[PDB]
Formats: sequence, structure tokens, C-alpha cells
Amino acid sequence: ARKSTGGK
Amino acid sequence: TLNPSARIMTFYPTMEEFRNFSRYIAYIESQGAHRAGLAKVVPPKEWKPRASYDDIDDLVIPAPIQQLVTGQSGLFTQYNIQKKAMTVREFRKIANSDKYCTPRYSEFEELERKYWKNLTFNPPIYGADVNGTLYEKHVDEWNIGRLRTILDLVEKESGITIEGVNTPYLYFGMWKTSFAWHTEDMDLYSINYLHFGEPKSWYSVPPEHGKRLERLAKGFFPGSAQSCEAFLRHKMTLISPLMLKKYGIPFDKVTQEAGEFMITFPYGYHAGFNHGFNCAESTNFATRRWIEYGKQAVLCSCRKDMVKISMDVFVRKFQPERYKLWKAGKDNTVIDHTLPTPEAAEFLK
Ligand SMILES: O=C(O)CNC(=O)C(=O)O
Ligand SMILES: [Cl-]
Ligand code: NI
Ligand SMILES: [Zn+2]
Repeated sequence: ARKSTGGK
Repeated sequence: TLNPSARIMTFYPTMEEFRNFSRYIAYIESQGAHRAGLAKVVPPKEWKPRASYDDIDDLVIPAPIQQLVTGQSGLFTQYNIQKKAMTVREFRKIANSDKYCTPRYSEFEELERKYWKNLTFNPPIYGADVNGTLYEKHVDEWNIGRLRTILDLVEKESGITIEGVNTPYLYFGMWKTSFAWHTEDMDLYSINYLHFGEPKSWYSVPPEHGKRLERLAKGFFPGSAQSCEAFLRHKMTLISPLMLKKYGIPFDKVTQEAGEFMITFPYGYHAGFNHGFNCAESTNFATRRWIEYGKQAVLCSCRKDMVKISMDVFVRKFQPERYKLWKAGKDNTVIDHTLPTPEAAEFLK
């Protein structure tokens, strides 16, 4: 896993 | 006791105070900073993390995201669409072009109104989540690549690397690029340094009122809530300060300038936007106080391979008395969001 700014 | 209003605090450490990162976090917590969910730390004038930013135009942004926003009346959903890789030179050109550049404005409140008026139009590109650091290797103070907090136990004990969480990320912003309402993965702290460029503006809700924001958001987006308890962790939800006001949610705002650090605290909801072309660096970190938040974090289940950290090593090392209780599922500790981390005892005595 990794950190994300955001999805869709 | 301290910071009873839970307002965002700003700190101006001397170089001597600045040197020990974990120690200074304990200090700002002794002054009640954590109650706001967000704090600013202005580093000493002598301090610089990098001599020059002249050599980064060739740096690659492997997965820039176009931010499509849908909604009205202070409630929006942001869809982040991955575009093809581009260089910082290519990104800056687009960011400063007539089509994407910051609008003209007088007072900050004017720029903020334009943000909330125009955020669904002319979707920008955010050069987000880039693996890397712009700190020079010799910089020992507040180095986002090596803060030396107890979050290091994850990699030390298990060998596990979680990009952006226990490694650094860069963020190349343009006007009207946004970060949705969220707390950090596992409700960790975060650190954010604005290396250069135009400001980044933040909103924050005190951790003591976090549950109130969640209840509100669940009502505003009932379908998303029924499909995932922790749907705010999707980082797609934007809510204006006028909406927060209208529904009695306490919050504060603050603008981060080039050269300034922001700290977010466990379970401190935050959101914001970039004013124009800029570059930020960020990672997560922990203190002993975080461990209980980690144990109790409500996580997103509905998406695959979301960030989940095993708390076992932390409970064993720092809460040996509660370990068996916790493994039996009987650890009913209630978090007091007002309490500073144990390490602040030094400054409270
Ligand atoms: O800068 C951004 O896009 C958002 N940053 C954060 O959420 C943080 O530092 O915790
Ligand atoms: Cl919905
Ligand atoms: Ni964050
Ligand atoms: Zn989910």
C-alpha cells in the first residue's frame, strides 16, 4: 500500500 | 486546560529549540497546539533545507492528476484522473499559463471566495504524491526523510515501507488544486513543508469535534456512507467553510507561506487548496500519544490495499500492561483529545 492524495 | 478555544497556533523556535524534532512536537503539545488539529511552525531564519531549487526542472512527476470536481452549494466530490508523466519544467509552464494561473485579487478572503465559486470549472492538474525529497543530505533538523520518531518501529521491526507514510512525498501545485477533507492514514500526525512558490491554505476541525464533522458528512453523502464507514478516507469530499458554519462545526483556517511547516495531529481533519505554482514536501510521523489513535482508527475496507499498520509492536513496547487485554478485544480505553503526549511531561513539570 501507499499514501494517496485522493481517488476517483 | 491549554488552548481552550482550540485555535490554530503558530510557533517561532530558535535554532536550539528547533534541533530536536520529536522534542519540539512534545513542546507545542504542552502549549495545547494539538487541540486545533493543525499548527504552524516558522523555522529560524538561519535554517534552509536546500541551497537552491534551480536544478529540478528535469524531475519527473510520474502520475499527475487532473482534478475534476462535481457539486454545488458548498458540497463537492473530487475525481482525481491520472494523466501521463511530465517533468517539473512542463508542469510549471502549464501552471503559470493564462489558462491555469492564479486570478488577480486583493485580500485573501477574495481569493477564497473565487476558489469556492470556481472549483468545478477548468479542472487543474496536481503534481501530487511524487516519491522524493528536496532536502540536502547533510540537513539534520526537521528532515522529512528522517524525523526519528517512533513511527520508525514499523520499518525497523518488520522491514515494511509504506510510500508517503514512512517515506517522503513531493507535491507540485497550481492554482485551485485541492486536498479533500481527511485525517491521515491510521490517524497519524503529518508534517508539511512548503519549499517554494505560492501559498497553501488550510482548514482544520479540532480532533475533539471530528466525530461531528463525520456525522454531518454522512448526512450530506448518505450513499457513500452506506458503502463505506470511513468514506472520507477516499479523500474525494470537499465541504466549504460556509457549510461548516451553517451546521455549527467548529473549525479554523490558516495560510502556509513558502518556508513554513504545518503539523497535523492525530484525528485532526483538514482540507485546503494551493494558490498557484508551488512545491510541498510531506510525510507521516508518530508520538507515544498516537498509539491509542492507531489502535482505534476506523479504516476504509471497501478499496484494496489501503494503508493498514499492525499495532502489535507498539502496544507490546509502550503499553505492555494492556497487551493481553487488547488482544482479547477488551481494551476499552477512551481517548481524551485534549491531553498532550506523555513526552511533554518535561515541559509541564
Ligand atoms: O498538500 C496537500 O496536498 C495536502 N497535505 C496534507 O494533507 C498533509 O500534509 O497532511
Ligand atoms: Cl451519496
Ligand atoms: Ni493530510
Ligand atoms: Zn472505503
